[PDB]
Amino acid sequence: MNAPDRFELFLLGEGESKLKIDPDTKAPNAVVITFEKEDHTLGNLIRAELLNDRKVLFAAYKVEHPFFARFKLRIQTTEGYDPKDALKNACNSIINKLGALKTNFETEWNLQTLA
Amino acid sequence: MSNTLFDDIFQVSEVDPGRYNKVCRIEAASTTQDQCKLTLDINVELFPVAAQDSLTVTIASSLNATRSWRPPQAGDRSLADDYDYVMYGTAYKFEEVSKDLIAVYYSFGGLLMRLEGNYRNLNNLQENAYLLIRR
Amino acid sequence: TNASPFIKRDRMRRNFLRMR
Amino acid sequence: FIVEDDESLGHKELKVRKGHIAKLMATEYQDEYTWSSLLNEGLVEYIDAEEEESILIAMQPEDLEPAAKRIRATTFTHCEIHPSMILGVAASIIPFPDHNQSPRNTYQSAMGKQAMGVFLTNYNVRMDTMANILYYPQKPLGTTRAMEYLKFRELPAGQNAIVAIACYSGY
Amino acid sequence: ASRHGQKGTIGITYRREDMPFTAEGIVPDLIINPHAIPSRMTVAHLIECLLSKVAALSGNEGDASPFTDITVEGISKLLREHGYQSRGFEVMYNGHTGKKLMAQIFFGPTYYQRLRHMVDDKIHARARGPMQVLTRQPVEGRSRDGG
Amino acid sequence: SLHKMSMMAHRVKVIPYSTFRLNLSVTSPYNADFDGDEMNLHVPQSEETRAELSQLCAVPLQIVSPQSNKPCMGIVQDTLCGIRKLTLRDTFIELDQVLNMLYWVPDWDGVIPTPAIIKPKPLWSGKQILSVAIPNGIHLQRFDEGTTLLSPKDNGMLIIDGQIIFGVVEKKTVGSSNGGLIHVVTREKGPQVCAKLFGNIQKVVNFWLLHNGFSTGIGDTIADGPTMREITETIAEAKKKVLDVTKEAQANLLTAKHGMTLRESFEDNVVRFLNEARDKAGRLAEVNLKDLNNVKQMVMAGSKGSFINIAQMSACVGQQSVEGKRIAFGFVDRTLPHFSKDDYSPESKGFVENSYLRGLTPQEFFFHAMGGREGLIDTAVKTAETGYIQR
Amino acid sequence: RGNLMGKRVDFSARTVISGDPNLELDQVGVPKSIAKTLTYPEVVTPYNIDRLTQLV
Amino acid sequence: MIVPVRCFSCGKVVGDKWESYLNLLQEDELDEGTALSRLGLKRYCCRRMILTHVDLIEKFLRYNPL
Amino acid sequence: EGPQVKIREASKDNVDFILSNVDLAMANSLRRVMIAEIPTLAIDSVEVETNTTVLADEFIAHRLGLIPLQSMDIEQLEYSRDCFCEDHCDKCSVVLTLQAFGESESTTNVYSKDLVIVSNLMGRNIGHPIIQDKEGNGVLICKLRKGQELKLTCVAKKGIAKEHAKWGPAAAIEFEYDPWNKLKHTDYWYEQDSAKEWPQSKNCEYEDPPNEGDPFDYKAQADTFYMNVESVGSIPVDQVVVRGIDTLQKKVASILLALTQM
Amino acid sequence: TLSHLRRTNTPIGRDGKLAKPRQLHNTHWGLVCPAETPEGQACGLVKNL
Amino acid sequence: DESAPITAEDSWAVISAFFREKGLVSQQLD
Ligand SMILES: [Zn+2]
Ligand SMILES: [Zn+2]
Repeated sequence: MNAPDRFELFLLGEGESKLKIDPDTKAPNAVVITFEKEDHTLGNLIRAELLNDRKVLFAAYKVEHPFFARFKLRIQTTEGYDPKDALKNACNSIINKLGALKTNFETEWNLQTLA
Repeated sequence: MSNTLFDDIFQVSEVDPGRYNKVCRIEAASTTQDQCKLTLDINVELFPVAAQDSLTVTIASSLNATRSWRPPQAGDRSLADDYDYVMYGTAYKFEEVSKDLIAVYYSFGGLLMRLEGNYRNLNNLQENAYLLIRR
Repeated sequence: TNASPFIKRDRMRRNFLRMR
Repeated sequence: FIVEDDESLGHKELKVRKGHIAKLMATEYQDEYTWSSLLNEGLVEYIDAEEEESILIAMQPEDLEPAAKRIRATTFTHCEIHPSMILGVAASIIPFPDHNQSPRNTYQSAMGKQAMGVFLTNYNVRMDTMANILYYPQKPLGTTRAMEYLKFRELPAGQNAIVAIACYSGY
Repeated sequence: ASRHGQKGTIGITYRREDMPFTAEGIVPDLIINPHAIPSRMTVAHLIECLLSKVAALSGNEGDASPFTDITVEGISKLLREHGYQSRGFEVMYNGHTGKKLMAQIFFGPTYYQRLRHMVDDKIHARARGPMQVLTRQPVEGRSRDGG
Repeated sequence: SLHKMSMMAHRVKVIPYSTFRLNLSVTSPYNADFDGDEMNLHVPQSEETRAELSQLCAVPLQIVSPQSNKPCMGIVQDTLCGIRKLTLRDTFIELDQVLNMLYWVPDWDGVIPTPAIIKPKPLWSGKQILSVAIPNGIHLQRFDEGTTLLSPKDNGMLIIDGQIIFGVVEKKTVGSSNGGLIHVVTREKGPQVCAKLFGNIQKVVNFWLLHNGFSTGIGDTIADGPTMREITETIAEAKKKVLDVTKEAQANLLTAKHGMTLRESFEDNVVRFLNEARDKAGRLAEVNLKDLNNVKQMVMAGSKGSFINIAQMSACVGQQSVEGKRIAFGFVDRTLPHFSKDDYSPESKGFVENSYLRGLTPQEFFFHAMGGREGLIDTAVKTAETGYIQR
Repeated sequence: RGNLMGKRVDFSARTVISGDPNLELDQVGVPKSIAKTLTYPEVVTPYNIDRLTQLV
Repeated sequence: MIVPVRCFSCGKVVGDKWESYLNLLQEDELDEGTALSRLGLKRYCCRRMILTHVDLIEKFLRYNPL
Repeated sequence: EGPQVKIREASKDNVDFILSNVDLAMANSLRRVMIAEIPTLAIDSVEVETNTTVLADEFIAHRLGLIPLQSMDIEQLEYSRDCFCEDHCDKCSVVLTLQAFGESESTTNVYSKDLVIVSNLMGRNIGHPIIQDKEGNGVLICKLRKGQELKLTCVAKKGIAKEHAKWGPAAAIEFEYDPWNKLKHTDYWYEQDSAKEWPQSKNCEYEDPPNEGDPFDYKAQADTFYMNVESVGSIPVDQVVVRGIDTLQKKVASILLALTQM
Repeated sequence: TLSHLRRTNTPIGRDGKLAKPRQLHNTHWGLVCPAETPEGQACGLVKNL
Repeated sequence: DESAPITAEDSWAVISAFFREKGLVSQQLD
């Protein structure tokens, strides 16, 4: 009997990490990352904003199979600049932009509530 | 080092839409050379054309073995890139017609083009090049 | 020309109700 | 329907009339014409499989009755009641059956007997070998007249769903 | 299966957030491949979908009624004045990235029913089970744990 | 199981959600749509049998059918339509999409090819990106009926060194055919690379088809007014020719065609006229039909549909058939009890003039039912006899 | 014809099928239930002793 | 059967609206399409369920169990 | 500051607004978070003490499971999951009870406004089933006549919309950008005219018409989105928008700290 | 259930010919449904009114 | 009028009368 349910759909790695940090062997300074318990709702955002950054050279994510809530992501960039530093810069950009969005939303919501 | 490899001025005779939506067919004659002729496909949305337009063409083997492609690096460039229409491709067939007039066929992704001409029958090209149009 | 795409009954129900 | 020949209105007409059909609707909404009471004065006729070698039928009650949509004799003796009643029980459920291929109709008429829905209403009482009852059985948005008589609107087959005819990459 | 001999099964399932979605947010129940249309020749399925959509919008439940005079042109005019595209097409967005799809697609309500051949009664496997008496072979019977 | 295929070996990837699961390309050798079919598994039990099973009965060394010397595999419906959609001169890809596609190709070496245009903008052509999945050192030519080495209609095919140069990818290139790409790569490079070729092509075209979207519907089937009017008058003049022949026959002067009896000649002439009418109308509808019509897109894209399918859904159904002769007088002197006796006008004897869009008048509906029933019973007898005579 | 030339067997399974464009041709997807029912013996070598020990 | 809870497509609660939609058709003599509009179901994925749901529950209910 | 926001109109139950100076993945991910990831409260497990009605037991369970519940104070308690307790302490769950009787001669309905909170509510606004109409009745559950009985014990838990549609607040969404198709992210199937055969967007007039003849503005990029959020009513709509932005950023910050800790 | 109540059946024998009663006939009009039939070993053998 | 002819829509009344009399299993019962 051993067919998985939806508990494993989003609960983070039980006896396991959140992510793998594995170096590619086909191009200089490339690293693949395996997130799990995530999907497009993450991955597209990270890829798009990381591509918006200029110092990177390649950024693309894929999900393997919709039966599994894991997905990969490949980053290479020019020398000196670490890909992990690129990723953490990207995350900082994301947190700061949508925190601003949140603020802005409560301001306008309170304004629209008349008086 | 990587100079122009053929340059000329072309007067378009007329343009064929090609029954498509973004690419068309353009044929032209050289103003200087009376026998050199051209046909070409243009992604017409980035560079609309019509009849009676003077065009400048440039072959430009490189811009100064190749690496991966790069996002274009906004710094100043000593290259053949002060044009308006720059397009990379590959030669694939050579042809001798009229025992003087060479012809050659360059592909561009799926786009095709053609020259004529008998003066530069050795200076002409080699296996792949860019393509530069201005104006 | 009205081409009749759906159903109706009760208009004719009252139609005979006052035709009677 | 029987069609008399000689009308004082001239040409030709079927004998039954608007007054009779109004009397029928009144009897229905009473909730004393019957089918039999319509028989007993010569308005309809029972016809076996042979008198068709002796009679002549009209499709519509207008088709030859007065002398960009669809492409569509003066001796008619009968006119058929409604051409959709050449069908059978299963095939009376296929919406617009005149608008597809006949073998597809034959498949559908086979498969429909394998469908599931309700089948009776005392199903909470009847012990049975295997029974199949679904949760929220919906009458179909499209429908035809016959399945009103089939009580199908009361006991529907399946549910109706929002579809999309796309190829969304995989499956 | 439909009411037109389009029998089929579920490949996989998705939630809404990666189901495709239209501008009003009507996320569809189910998607079938276009290639089941031409070779099966099943026009009336399409006609039903169109008429069902306009019936639901108007409130007035539709009418199939074989040898009547209802045409798709009349259906189209009625649906257009309800405020949608005259052939039932729809602009619709890739629910992964939110980007527009290029080609507009068909869309609408349609009547299905669920068939009895369910997979839980057809899955069957056996490794070294019971064993017949007259011929000393694996016995028959999916219920009887046969081979 | 009937032929050498349908016992094929596989490797196993265990998956959740109980059902089997297999690639779409291997579907037709098994001859199995997903309408509710069922397969069988057979686990080997020892080293010899595992080895010989893997070295003989595995799929990738059975691409070429020994029975008919062309490959039995290929790519099919969705990816075929998507691959013709992607390989057109009139389409293009930008940077983020091409990065994701390149990462979807699994053996991608890590070099991004330079775009065809740097124009002001970086864009890649579908031919260019699809050339990544094609491995290197492959060559192929088509040269059909256009193809002046400057192919204006973009028909034909050419590949230099794993790179498309020109030509719309089509079933005549990537489906099962004699000079097909699959045939070439299996014969040349090695008959297990082709498995990875299917994997790469299928993955990339499926991703791009996801982000392009493709569909069809009623408006594909509907026609244009003037063309419909021409269809109507074409069928009308065909009816006029038939009526003229009937008058000549009923006036007892006919040529009485040699080798045939008088009524046979009459029947031959009228059936010839009606079928010509149907063909002419169908051609008219097809040559009217727009390039954005999706059933046209599939039908010239290989996979499904047909010229006769387009013709029958839009223009005309055509004359129904019961073994060559048209519908006979089952009732005495007439086909069906709604006409007077002794007719031979085509609507009385069974010409379904109308079309599936407009629906059928009930008599025509009945004759259509006749033809379909004939097909079904013929299938139901031929299957048993052919099974016996195969055994 | 029913016991010698063909017969019942063992080690087999039977379900229904569906497409998948994420399996290459030589692969087949099998439910965990079926792979828990079926089996296959292995002989214990020096090479596989630890893996088989863990798997036991 | 009862009206469903929660339209399958969209998710908006339906089932409060049922007996209201009934008495919109009992005494108010109102056309039903406008009845659903005035009930306030402007998308149509929600609209199909009220317009097509049949009520078998009372036909069940007219037995006399226990 | 960054991504400006403009409110077109608002109500008790739906928000319609404008979002600018943002990228496409940003907006789309907000949409998906907001449709799938919002934590809430819903009834989850149920014990039939006594059923008699016509209506079947797992209908009663399933139709229970879909009644929306008051979830303002949802953040105060924690998952049953993560809870230090076992078997539904007050500090991870809440308990619901239903009572019915075939009292009258007529059929008696059982509305959602009959189930009552039993356990410690600890002063946090949780669990009261929403009454949307103006006639007191909640949503209909079940009908009875003269002899049928229901006695229900119910437990609600946290849950999120990803593993079941019970735990959704979302209920609908809308989304639109470039209503005039200036970005050319589609082209229209047609047979005479794209312009004639398609209805204009309602959001057309918010941007100028495409000025008819100017060349293709290739360098441009999508912005200025058009959202309409419409909650079911288990939680106010401003709360669902703000919580969705909050939980998305919580997710991203979590991945950041995981990376730094690695 | 209704379809099964109105249902007709004929015997033929072992194999039978073609234009013998498997195929649909003109006289069947308006009496027996020209659309339903089971397929396989009974097509044209089992028909419904 | 009462003696006017019948437009084709109306015959469903006749069909209703027929079914209300006979039922469907009438041949079995008869
Ligand atoms: Zn809804
Ligand atoms: Zn607790």
